[PDB]
Amino acid sequence: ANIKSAKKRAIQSEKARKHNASRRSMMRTFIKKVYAAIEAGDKAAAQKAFNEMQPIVDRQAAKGLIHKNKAARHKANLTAQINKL
Amino acid sequence: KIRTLQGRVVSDKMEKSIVVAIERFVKHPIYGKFIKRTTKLHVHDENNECGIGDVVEIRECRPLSKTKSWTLVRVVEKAV
Amino acid sequence: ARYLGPKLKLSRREGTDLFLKSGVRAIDTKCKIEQAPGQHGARKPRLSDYGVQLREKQKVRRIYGVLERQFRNYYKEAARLKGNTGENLLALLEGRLDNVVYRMGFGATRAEARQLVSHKAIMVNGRVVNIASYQVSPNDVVSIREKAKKQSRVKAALELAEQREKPTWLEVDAGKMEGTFKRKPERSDLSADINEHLIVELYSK
Amino acid sequence: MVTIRLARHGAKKRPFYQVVVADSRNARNGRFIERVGFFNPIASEKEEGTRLDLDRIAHWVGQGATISDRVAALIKEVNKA
RNA sequence: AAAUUGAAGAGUUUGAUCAUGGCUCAGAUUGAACGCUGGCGGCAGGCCUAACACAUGCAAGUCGAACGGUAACAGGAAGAAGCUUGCUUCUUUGCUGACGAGUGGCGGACGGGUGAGUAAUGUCUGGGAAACUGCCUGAUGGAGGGGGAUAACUACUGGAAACGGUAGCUAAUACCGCAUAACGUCGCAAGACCAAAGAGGGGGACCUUCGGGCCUCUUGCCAUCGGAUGUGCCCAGAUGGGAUUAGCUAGUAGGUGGGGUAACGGCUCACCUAGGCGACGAUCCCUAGCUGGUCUGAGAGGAUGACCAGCCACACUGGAACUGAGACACGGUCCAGACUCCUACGGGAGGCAGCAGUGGGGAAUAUUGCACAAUGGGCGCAAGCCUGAUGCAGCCAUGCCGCGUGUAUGAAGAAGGCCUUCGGGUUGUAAAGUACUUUCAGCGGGGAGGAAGGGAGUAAAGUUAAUACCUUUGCUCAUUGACGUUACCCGCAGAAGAAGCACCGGCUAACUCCGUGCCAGCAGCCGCGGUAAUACGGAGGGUGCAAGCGUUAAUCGGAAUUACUGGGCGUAAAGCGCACGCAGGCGGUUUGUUAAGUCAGAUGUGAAAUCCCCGGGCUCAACCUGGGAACUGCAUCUGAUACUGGCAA
Ligand SMILES: [Mg+2]
Ligand SMILES: [Mg+2]
Ligand SMILES: [Mg+2]
Ligand SMILES: [Mg+2]
Ligand SMILES: [Mg+2]
Ligand SMILES: [Mg+2]
Ligand SMILES: [Mg+2]
Ligand SMILES: [Mg+2]
Ligand SMILES: [Mg+2]
Ligand SMILES: [Mg+2]
Ligand SMILES: [Mg+2]
Ligand SMILES: [Mg+2]
Ligand SMILES: [Mg+2]
Ligand SMILES: [Mg+2]
Ligand SMILES: [Mg+2]
Ligand SMILES: [Mg+2]
Ligand SMILES: [Mg+2]
Ligand SMILES: [Mg+2]
Ligand SMILES: [Mg+2]
Ligand SMILES: [Mg+2]
Ligand SMILES: [Mg+2]
Ligand SMILES: [Mg+2]
Ligand SMILES: [Mg+2]
Ligand SMILES: [Mg+2]
Ligand SMILES: [Mg+2]
Ligand SMILES: [Mg+2]
Ligand SMILES: [Mg+2]
Ligand SMILES: [Mg+2]
Ligand SMILES: [Mg+2]
Ligand SMILES: [Mg+2]
Ligand SMILES: [Mg+2]
Ligand SMILES: [Mg+2]
Ligand SMILES: [Mg+2]
Ligand SMILES: [Mg+2]
Ligand SMILES: [Mg+2]
Ligand SMILES: [Mg+2]
Ligand SMILES: [Mg+2]
Ligand SMILES: [Mg+2]
Ligand SMILES: [Mg+2]
Ligand SMILES: [Mg+2]
Ligand SMILES: [Mg+2]
Ligand SMILES: [Mg+2]
Ligand SMILES: [Mg+2]
Ligand SMILES: [Mg+2]
Ligand SMILES: [Mg+2]
Ligand SMILES: [Mg+2]
Ligand SMILES: [Mg+2]
Ligand SMILES: [Mg+2]
Repeated sequence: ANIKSAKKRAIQSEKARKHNASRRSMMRTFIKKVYAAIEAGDKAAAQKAFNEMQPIVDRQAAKGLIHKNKAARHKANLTAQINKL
Repeated sequence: KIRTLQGRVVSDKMEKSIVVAIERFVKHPIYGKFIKRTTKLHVHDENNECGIGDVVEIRECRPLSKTKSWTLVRVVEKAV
Repeated sequence: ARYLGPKLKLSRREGTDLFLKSGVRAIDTKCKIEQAPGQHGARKPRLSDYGVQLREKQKVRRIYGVLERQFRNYYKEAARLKGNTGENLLALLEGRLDNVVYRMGFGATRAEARQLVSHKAIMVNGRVVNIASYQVSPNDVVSIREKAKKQSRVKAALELAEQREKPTWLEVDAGKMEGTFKRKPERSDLSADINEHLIVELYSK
Repeated sequence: MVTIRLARHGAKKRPFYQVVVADSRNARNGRFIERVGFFNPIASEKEEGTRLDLDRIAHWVGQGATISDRVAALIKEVNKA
């Protein structure tokens, strides 16, 4: 790093990396909850996990960590898998 | 008024798909002679309504697989 | 560049007069025009088709003062222009500023006209020209400048021009030291001793 | 930003600008979309130094193409006639 | 109207001739190199080899109109000032102009360089759908109320350094909830859910806790639908050589169902089919960035892709990922390896295939120059800052173009040299002499243009309660050029400071003499030289070019000597030893129909630049530039049906 702008962006891309990783893990936790409740055979716990997960995913998409096209795919796939029970 | 191509069918062993041996009449750039440079493709065959040695008409659609980019619209001259 | 060597030598080599001198005296009275220069003169050279084409091209080059690099460009321009390539080359050569000055009579020799143009004693349409190869356009006016309008050489040039034949395509007013280029010269208005067909065949070899 | 600017050409000490519409990312004398008029700052009299296409420039200014200071000055000058 | 107008051969096989056939040459070019010489100017060009290794200086910074803060500086309200009774001290004081450092927004993925790799994941042409898109712009709306902490800072402390660690406080357009939910997401629907940030300027009192409330203007923020631009993906054709590379492929071809990307897709996974490519060249090997274009060639063609422009790949080597709208990122971050550097020996730093510049390689390619004064780019409301992009300067005859190194007279045909038959001739109007001119270079002086804008004001309109602030329109004022001692113009004196190279037997234009003797030597081919050499070396003379002239390397032409245009196979080289025959190539005659090839028109595109035509401007030209033609092509549509082909009789 020979530029002060590069030195500053080096830690700007690390603090942001930590925050984005934390938020991504938080969202993937609820995604895993929904996916684990789907195959168990229940239709109420999976639906409750879907309602717990959807606002978080929508908020992350609005903030820009993920894309609304990915959020829609996740929601549609989870709803399609739930509706088959 | 949709761009389509017509050609024979060579293979139907693949599941829900066929191949088309498109034939044309191309003039040689140097010697000025007309030749027949064929072109092979992979065409989606939903319902398997085709056969070997049959004439088919195809249409360019979204890529269904790695080698698929065309789909058929009808079948004509179902010769056996 | 320019040729600074003898001129009667080139005239003898070409076998005819090339009008590189003032013309006060004759050619025989100044040199031996019938004898080629060098120890091996006094015998008529026996040349081939390539030799005669080269001599025909060199005669024009030495008459007009042009070199090979500037004459090949003129030939290319003549070939590019529509019509007779040989006539267009002659018209372009006659359109040179020094040639126009020589024809009008403001210079006794074409070399003198070139020197005047270089030394900036000639203006075209009120604007001075410092190039001896300026291409003259129809309806142009070439006049002598006031700083050099009182030259004994510049008046003896007119005194010799009046003795010489007058150009039809030009006009001149000796009192005002001015001339007008009316039209582009034609083939009939030039000399008949130049076979221009020997230059096209030489350059297309 | 898609912009309208002046790409420079010609010999040294005798420049000649062409008013072209191009992306600001691209280079000056590099890539462009449309060429609209020219400009010769050293042009003499009885010789046009501006042949801008006002209709075409407006077609891009209505889509979002911004105008540089020199382009705006040339537009004002050509409108002052 | 014009956009083209375009074709040379010669020498050598043989006692001699014809034919076939091989070799060489005259020609045009280069990012060229070497020898000799060397006046100037203008526009262009300048590591083709070691993608070899780099010392040194710059190349990406900006914003106080985002927020805490004043480490420097100047302007201070106040007071501690030596007192001179105003001031050349100096604590304190961020209140002011501004600002080191830091948080934060933006920019870093553009601009610039290289062509190692890639023969196809690349490039060109023409079609598309299954996608995204900051800054730009149009429309519809919203923009409510809260919080916990981190820097900078303080104290301590580790380490040689680089670089950190601990305890504590504070700010926002940083962060997170949270409030609402639409033409947004999900789904058949019902219904569920996701957003914000404020900042600056000026004012009348209704208010003020005296900071500001409240009004207006500007700017800024969030959601959606759009537009333009840019980016990603797919198909068809075209884009090198080798068959002494004939068999390749098991995530391989496809399908079903999950997962995944902004998006389709074996992109990935689990299972099921045994398929898929290939003689129209799969696979493998070697070389190579591609195109617009350039050279040659009249033309089809051949060679090539330097400088200008577009596309792709890369940044010491091999891989990786994050932030980010947009990189798997030249001057961003990890890790491994080689090469250097610092070291207190525990440990750390670096990547010129950026602009100059160093060493080495090679035949060889330049100055650690000035400037942001223009056009752009980044930041900023703007002023303004940075910019080795760019505009310019320096070197090089490397290429193109232009000018000059004087013009006229001047026979006693001066002198001298050379030749000679000894009469003479050549150098030779050439020199000298005589009158004149002074372009270029030098001296002096004058002097455009590249400059449009910006700032300070003023008047009007818009604007609002508002003659306030702000935008626009005009007008006035002092200005903003590295080039630059500019281009350009006028006087000074004086021909003064300015011509060389190659060749002279034929091809090919240009001959005599002297030294030599198959010795020295020339050479592109025929060849020359063995005592009169126009061929070796020198002199005189002559020829061709010209500040260039010769030599060498490469391409094309001539080479109709790879012949599609444009050739041959009885005897020069060329008919398989002969038959059958698959694929393939071609195909008798009539009608009807389809209209694929073909033929006509139209539309879109075929970037710009380049070639050409008609013009225009640098004192002409080179050079630049306006318009047009052209880019022979491709896709679609409208038709024609004579021929080939598809179908029927
Ligand atoms: Mg580091
Ligand atoms: Mg020259
Ligand atoms: Mg013989
Ligand atoms: Mg021959
Ligand atoms: Mg360095
Ligand atoms: Mg600061
Ligand atoms: Mg290249
Ligand atoms: Mg925010
Ligand atoms: Mg909410
Ligand atoms: Mg809020
Ligand atoms: Mg599998
Ligand atoms: Mg799926
Ligand atoms: Mg799938
Ligand atoms: Mg390569
Ligand atoms: Mg030919
Ligand atoms: Mg090529
Ligand atoms: Mg390197
Ligand atoms: Mg790497
Ligand atoms: Mg991201
Ligand atoms: Mg890359
Ligand atoms: Mg970078
Ligand atoms: Mg990198
Ligand atoms: Mg670097
Ligand atoms: Mg360099
Ligand atoms: Mg060196
Ligand atoms: Mg060396
Ligand atoms: Mg600038
Ligand atoms: Mg700097
Ligand atoms: Mg004598
Ligand atoms: Mg001068
Ligand atoms: Mg000026
Ligand atoms: Mg001869
Ligand atoms: Mg010789
Ligand atoms: Mg002898
Ligand atoms: Mg000799
Ligand atoms: Mg001599
Ligand atoms: Mg040929
Ligand atoms: Mg033959
Ligand atoms: Mg024989
Ligand atoms: Mg034979
Ligand atoms: Mg036989
Ligand atoms: Mg027939
Ligand atoms: Mg047809
Ligand atoms: Mg047509
Ligand atoms: Mg002109
Ligand atoms: Mg074009
Ligand atoms: Mg028929
Ligand atoms: Mg047939």
